[PDB]
Amino acid sequence: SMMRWNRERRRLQIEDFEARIALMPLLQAEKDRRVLQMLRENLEEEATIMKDVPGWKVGESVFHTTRWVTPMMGELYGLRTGEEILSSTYGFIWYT
Amino acid sequence: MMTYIVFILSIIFVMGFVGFSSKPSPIYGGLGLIVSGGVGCGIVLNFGGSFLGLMVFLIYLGGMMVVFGYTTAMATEQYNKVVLGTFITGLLMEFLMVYYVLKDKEVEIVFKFNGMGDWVIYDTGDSGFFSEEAMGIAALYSYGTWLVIVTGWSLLIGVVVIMEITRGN
Amino acid sequence: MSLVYMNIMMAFTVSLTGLLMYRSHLMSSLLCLEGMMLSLFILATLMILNSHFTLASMMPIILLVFAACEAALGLSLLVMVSNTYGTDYVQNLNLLQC
Amino acid sequence: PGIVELPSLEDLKVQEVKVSSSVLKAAAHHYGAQCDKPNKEFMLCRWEEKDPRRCLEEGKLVNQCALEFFRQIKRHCAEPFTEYWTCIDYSGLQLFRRCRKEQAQFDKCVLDKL
Amino acid sequence: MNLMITLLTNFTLATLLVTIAFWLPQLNVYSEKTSPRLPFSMKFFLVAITFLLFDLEIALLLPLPWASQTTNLNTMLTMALLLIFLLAVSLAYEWTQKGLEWTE
Amino acid sequence: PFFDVQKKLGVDLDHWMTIQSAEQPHRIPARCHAFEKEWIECAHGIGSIRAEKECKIEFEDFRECLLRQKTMKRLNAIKRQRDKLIKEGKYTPPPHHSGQEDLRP
Amino acid sequence: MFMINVLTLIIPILLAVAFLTLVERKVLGYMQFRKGPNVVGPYGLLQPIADAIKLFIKEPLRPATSSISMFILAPILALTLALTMWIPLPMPYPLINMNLGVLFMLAMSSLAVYSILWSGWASNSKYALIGALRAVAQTISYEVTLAIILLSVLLMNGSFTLSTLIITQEQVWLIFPAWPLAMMWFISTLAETNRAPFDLTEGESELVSGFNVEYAAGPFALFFMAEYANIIMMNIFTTTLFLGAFHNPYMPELYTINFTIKSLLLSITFLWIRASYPRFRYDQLMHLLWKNFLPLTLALCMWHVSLPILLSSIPPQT
Amino acid sequence: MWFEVLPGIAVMGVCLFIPGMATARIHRFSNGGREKRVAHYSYQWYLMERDRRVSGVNRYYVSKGLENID
Amino acid sequence: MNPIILIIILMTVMLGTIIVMISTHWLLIWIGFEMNMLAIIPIMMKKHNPRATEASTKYFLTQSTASMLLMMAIIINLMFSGQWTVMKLFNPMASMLMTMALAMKLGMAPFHFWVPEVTQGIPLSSGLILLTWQKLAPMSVLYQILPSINLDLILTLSILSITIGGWGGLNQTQLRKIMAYSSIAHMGWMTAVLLYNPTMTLLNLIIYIIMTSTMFTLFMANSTTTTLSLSHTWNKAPIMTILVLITLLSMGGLPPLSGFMPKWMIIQEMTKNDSIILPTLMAITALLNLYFYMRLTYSTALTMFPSTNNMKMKWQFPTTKRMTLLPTMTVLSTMLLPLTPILSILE
Amino acid sequence: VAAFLKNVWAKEPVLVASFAIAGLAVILPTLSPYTKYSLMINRATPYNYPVPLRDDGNMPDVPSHPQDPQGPSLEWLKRL
Ligand SMILES: CCCCCCCCCCCCCCCCCC(=O)OC[C@H](COP(=O)([O-])OCC[N+](C)(C)C)OC(=O)CCCCCCCCCCCCCCCCC
Ligand SMILES: CCCCCCCCCCCCCCCCCC(=O)OC[C@H](COP(=O)(O)OCCN)OC(=O)CCCCCCCCCCCCCCCCC
Ligand SMILES: CCCCCCCCCCCCCCCCCC(=O)OC[C@H](COP(=O)(O)OCCN)OC(=O)CCCCCCCCCCCCCCCCC
Ligand SMILES: CCCCCCCCCCCCCCCCCC(=O)OC[C@H](COP(=O)(O)OCCN)OC(=O)CCCCCCCCCCCCCCCCC
Ligand SMILES: CCCCCCCCCCCCCCCCCC(=O)OC[C@H](COP(=O)(O)OCCN)OC(=O)CCCCCCCCCCCCCCCCC
Repeated sequence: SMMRWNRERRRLQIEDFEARIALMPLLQAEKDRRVLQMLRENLEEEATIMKDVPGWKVGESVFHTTRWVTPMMGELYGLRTGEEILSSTYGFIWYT
Repeated sequence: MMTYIVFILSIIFVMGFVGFSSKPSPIYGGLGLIVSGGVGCGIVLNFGGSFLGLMVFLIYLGGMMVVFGYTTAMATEQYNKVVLGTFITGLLMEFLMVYYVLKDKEVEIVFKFNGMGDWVIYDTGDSGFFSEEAMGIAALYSYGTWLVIVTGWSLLIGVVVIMEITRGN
Repeated sequence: MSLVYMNIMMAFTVSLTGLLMYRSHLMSSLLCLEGMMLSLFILATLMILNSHFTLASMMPIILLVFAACEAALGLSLLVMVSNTYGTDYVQNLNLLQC
Repeated sequence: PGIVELPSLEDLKVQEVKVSSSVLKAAAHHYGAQCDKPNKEFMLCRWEEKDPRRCLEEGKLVNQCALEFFRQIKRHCAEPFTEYWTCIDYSGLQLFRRCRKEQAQFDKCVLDKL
Repeated sequence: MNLMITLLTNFTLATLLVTIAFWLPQLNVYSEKTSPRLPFSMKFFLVAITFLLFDLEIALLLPLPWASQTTNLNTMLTMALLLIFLLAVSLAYEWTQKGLEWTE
Repeated sequence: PFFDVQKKLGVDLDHWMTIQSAEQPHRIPARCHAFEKEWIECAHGIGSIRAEKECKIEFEDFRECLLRQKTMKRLNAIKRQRDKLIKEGKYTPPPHHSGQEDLRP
Repeated sequence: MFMINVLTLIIPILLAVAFLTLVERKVLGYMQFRKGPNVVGPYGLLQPIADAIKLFIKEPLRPATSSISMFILAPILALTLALTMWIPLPMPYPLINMNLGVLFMLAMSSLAVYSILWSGWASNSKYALIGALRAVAQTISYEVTLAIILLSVLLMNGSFTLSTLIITQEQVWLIFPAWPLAMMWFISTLAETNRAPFDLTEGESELVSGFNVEYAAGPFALFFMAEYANIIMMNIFTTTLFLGAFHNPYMPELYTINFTIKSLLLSITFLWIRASYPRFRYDQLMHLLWKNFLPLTLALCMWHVSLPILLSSIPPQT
Repeated sequence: MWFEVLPGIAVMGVCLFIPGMATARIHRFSNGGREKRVAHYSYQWYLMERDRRVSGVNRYYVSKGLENID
Repeated sequence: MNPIILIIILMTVMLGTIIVMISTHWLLIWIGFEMNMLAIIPIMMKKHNPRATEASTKYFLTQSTASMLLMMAIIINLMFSGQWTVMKLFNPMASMLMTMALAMKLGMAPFHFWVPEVTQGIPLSSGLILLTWQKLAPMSVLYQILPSINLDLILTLSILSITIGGWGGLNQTQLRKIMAYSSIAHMGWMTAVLLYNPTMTLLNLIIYIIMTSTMFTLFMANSTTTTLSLSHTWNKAPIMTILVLITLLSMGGLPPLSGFMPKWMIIQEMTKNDSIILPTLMAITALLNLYFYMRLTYSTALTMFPSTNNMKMKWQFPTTKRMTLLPTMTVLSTMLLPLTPILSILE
Repeated sequence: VAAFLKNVWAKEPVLVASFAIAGLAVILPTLSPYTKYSLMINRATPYNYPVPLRDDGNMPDVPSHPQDPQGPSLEWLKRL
């Protein structure tokens, strides 16, 4: 009985994973536009905050490379409120 | 305040270490190490080490500190200045470090330390339908073959060694 | 670097200076030794989870297993010392001065 | 070092797929059957460029073909799809295995009318 | 978060029960009552150490329900049976060298 | 006495946990996979002496990926200047940095 | 709204612990050819209330304690662990749905021996400490087979998730593929909660339970109700683990009725075991663990590792 | 006779029935008449946070179907 | 002890040493040190008297503290390098902590305070294992991490070890403490030349292990643990006095013997790097080692101390001890200086 | 060997069941015909994303669409 039913559970797991795979291009496109939205917002507010500061390059990379670096949590949610910070950075861990 | 939860648990962790390391008695030192192990487990749990934190509770506090309290109960007797003085010494050193790294967002004792909440350094992506921590621990059986061999050999030898040196002959 | 690493390393040094300054009991020394192990466990775990370094997730478990077997060895040494001298005092272990 | 180059907020404007995850998971098999080519162009561009700034046009083509997919569902089979994603949506794990008759009705209407 | 709220609630209810059970029987003023190392066993310490070492072997065994999902199944099954066999060999050496005696 | 028995016999006893850029279970990338791969493929074969002075940029990018010291220092500078401008009243925070804009997806 | 759910977990736990004393005294009455309480309430229903009010206004006994702090913390820890063992229990929905509920319960039950150890420290008698160390060695002995039986069963589940264990048993009770694990599980949980025939503290084979001994002990009601919370919890956990019921996701009350009836039958089975056998001697239950249960548990652990591989029945992770 | 134990068993059974029935009704009240979303894995949490962002009311359990697209 | 269990435990000691010597991962280095200590603890408690329990407890505390400092150095390395290869260390704090941990494992001064106590507390065979085989694995790790070893730290440890191991043996009459302070001085000699040429470090370690194995094997074959019990050897086996004479003259660094070879090669490789004061002070400090060696030769071979009457009964019995490789080790510890360019096989 | 087996089954049947269950667990997966399918099912479970290939011109076995005939199939798993 456990043989038949765990084989059925594996086939159901494959069906769930194929649904996930079929949705991953759309979610990746939305995630890319999401992070570029948040980085552009942080860049514009860095341009309007860091005017009085002498010798400040706005949008200066901390890396010598010109390769795209995956953004950090503090790079995205740095200027936002503490509730959005907590819901993005401890939300899955603190979920139930 | 709530974005600093791992930091506040780490302050409780250092306070517990100053507690038992000032050594009042092995009974209360065991109690302080139990409370310290619990809050350091909470530190691990707030990064996503759920299995490793339950390894802290189940193995560290669950077996080993139970054996420490057991062996203490067979070696101490049930019924100071230096302990309380060293306690408040370590507490003042820790709170002065907290005050510096909070008012300055920067300190340097041995290394340079940020003063913001350690939420900043996390990843912004998902792991899909697994835990990366669980799959890396699960790879002890497919990738950690030599590691399993030397760990099991050390534990078997450890059983042999404890039966040798407690035999008295 | 990150703020929690300061507290975990300072916890290691607090349990170090506890372990490097005995009062009377060998059990309190072993408690400081396993507090050193506990701080090493937490520090390695925070690095490995922060880095998403997948295969080193089994590293703190191997650390925990080896050092708890080490702790069992130390408790058996303390037990043999206590069956020799009646207590676990480190001032009873002074026969090897001469 | 150098200045990071980001696209403007005009270049990040697209008509989003503002549906829920059970609506997507209910439609996911036909979405993977029908919206294959822009999705795989995007994922190939995404694993080769290793940069989401070189993949924004393929992301917009994905986000456009998904909308064409759901409009083509909405013109023919809105009610079996709605019943089916409501049944998917009840479950906390969103099981496919709890919803086989609504899946059968949605697949029947989708195979007939599309 | 909800876990922390639940732990705080269980700790609070437990502390409230303990505080009631110590202070509620102090309401009735009672007649103030005025009338009026432990031996070591090696086997008690040895059963605790045997527990600790087999518990570490169990700590090695705990990632098995995740380890069966691997693509290197022959190596995984070999090392799984090898850890359970080394636990059994530790038990056999504990058996045959009189270690499980008078607490058998 | 590094008796390199592993390279002699061809066995892989511990090279798999050695770096982050190695083969991982289910192909999970480390968060600094590219930086470590660049530093290793730079420093490969040329020895430690040439690697410390010729691959310095790749190793600095990789250390700053790992520890994120320059990133946190930059965010500290921006956040301190932001809080000074808020206290001086010369700056207002936008609605998209206060939770008032109905987020993207 | 969540605190309402926490309280409707933890207050009916205490009420069920209250009436388990009545169910115990009645069912042990009728098995002993007598009645249980029927005078204090109608059919004895006021006996837990009267007995609790009696215990809460009774004097702290005679003596003083060696350590005040552990004398306070041992009932706090006992009740706190006895209440936190219930929050991942899927009945059909856990209060705290976690991915590692099994390992959580195993770890929090491993933490429960500190109450016994600290109550042995907090007593002044050096003989009560010896009895506490015997009890600690018993409980940590049977935690080994708890861990390994639990691992062997979870190899058919796929994860440490307790809610998945309802899905695993949708075609058959899990006692059918794992009845030797189930019976060694049941006897090992019996030996966990210091329950007869393994109750050496509350009985003889004990150096300190010997009539006009010393040892200031805690208020008995708190450790007693922690122990009965643990008894009902380990029987609910055995019910989830081996006798998992039918769950309709649109009617959760069917699963709640079904697991409740099975958990009541299994707790009455604890009551019916304690009224049927004499007690083990201490080395006899050490024998029963170390020479009898642990070899079969390691052999069946090898069997339940290698068996989904040879039958192609490896359960999914998710 | 032996049916005298059934009132105590019945009271204890009602006391065990209350927690599970309670958490099922509270999960259906707090989540729009449906089961509580189970997010054990970070993909499930990602989809759940996406639902919370697309619902427009900061609630994941407000489902948006084909009426939300043109 | 069961001979099967003895053989398995010695194979586990050797296994921990080999795991340190072959592995490319820091966790396996730490695992090898843990396995090594865990297996050598019963060898120290072979006879079950309170001095062996005290010696094993002191050894446990020192090697446990060093293993935890080693893991802290490894963890700081994982911070500042993101990897685990056993090579140079990418932080001076990790390098300092690892050099301290290996200095504690070797018993170099000022972490030397366990070595004469632990060596006195244990038998001669376990003292032989402690002073020869237990030096192999930390010198292998120091051989591998030397691009990051601080020079001032390792030379401070080296000269302090040579000086304290010189002055420590001058007050001793117990043979095991003399060998332990000899160990401290020779470990100073090994680590002084490490950053200059580690091939000469391996040469010093090999010649040291040969000579110390010769002295412990002679002390086992004569069953002598004190100076004054070694003094009766002329009336029991006069060839043994000759062998301990030439081996103590070798360990003092006198030509034409092979104990002159390591210190002459160390001075030879330290003057190349424009260090003159330091090998000269090291060479002059080794005269203290030669002084208490000559004290032992005076008490054993060059004079005849008074014996007792019961030695006449021991005249009637031969040595039935397995004096394993004692002629081979005696020849290699004395007559190897004409083969001094054999050291290139360790390059 | 038949006298010893009945004697150890009379004196220590727990150990006989222990060694029998352990010996079956060792030697049985190498004799079972379904041990192949465990490997086949674990390597067919799609955890990651099937990152597509750039169509260079000569890949006749790789499909262009998931519903194309060529490619790896799981009909053995649907049927068994
Ligand atoms: C989950 C719901 C409940 C589950 C069932 C439990 C309800 C019944 C409870 C009854 C009351 C029990 C009270 C406590 C009793 C404690 C004493 C006791 O029983 O000790 C156990 C006794 C102890 O032995 P003993 O003391 O009786 O015998 C003497 C022992 N020596 C010789 C060592 C001195 O037996 C066991 O340990 C058995 C454990 C479980 C056995 C599982 C059998 C598996 C068989 C597989 C096949 C075997 C055939 C051969 C191989 C074939 C391969 C194909
Ligand atoms: C989840 C379910 C949990 C269930 C928990 C409770 C289980 C048991 C349920 C109750 C069963 C019946 C109880 C009857 C008790 C006795 C009532 C009574 O009449 O007692 C008589 C006594 C004296 O009366 P007197 O005036 O002297 O009469 C002389 C007549 N000429 O009169 C008195 O003493 C005064 C009246 C006392 C009445 C007490 C009734 C029981 C109270 C129990 C507390 C809990 C209540 C329920 C809470 C949960 C549900 C909301
Ligand atoms: C003598 C002192 C007083 C004694 C009485 C009181 C203390 C003893 C009883 C309390 C014990 C507390 C145990 C709490 C942690 C248990 C492990 C855990 O968090 O597991 C639940 C879950 C793991 O499941 P998973 O689904 O993987 O993670 C969520 C991601 N979806 O993970 C989560 O849900 C993570 C949630 C966030 C992290 C929670 C951290 C809790 C707070 C820190 C520890 C508090 C306890 C410290 C003291 C312990 C005992 C000394
Ligand atoms: C880069 C370097 C890589 C590695 C290169 C190789 C390094 C070699 C290091 C050698 C260390 C040897 C340590 C001692 C041997 C270990 C086992 C042992 O203890 O054997 C002695 C044995 C024990 O018997 P037992 O009865 O317990 O002793 C009491 C006396 N009845 O029996 C006795 O006690 C009997 C008395 C005689 C014992 C003599 C043993 C001599 C062994 C060493 C030979 C010399 C080393 C090899 C050649 C040089 C290599 C560099
Ligand atoms: C090959 C597969 C893998 C095998 C390894 C895995 C094993 C899993 C089970 C773990 C067992 C752990 C404990 C083992 C201890 C063995 C030693 C032992 O118990 O010997 C003592 C015993 C007599 O018992 P006694 O000492 O008197 O006990 C006190 C009460 N009288 O002596 C005896 O009763 C005799 C014991 C030896 C003979 C047992 C024969 C059993 C045969 C079963 C069928 C064949 C199974 C295949 C394995 C080969 C067996 C020869």
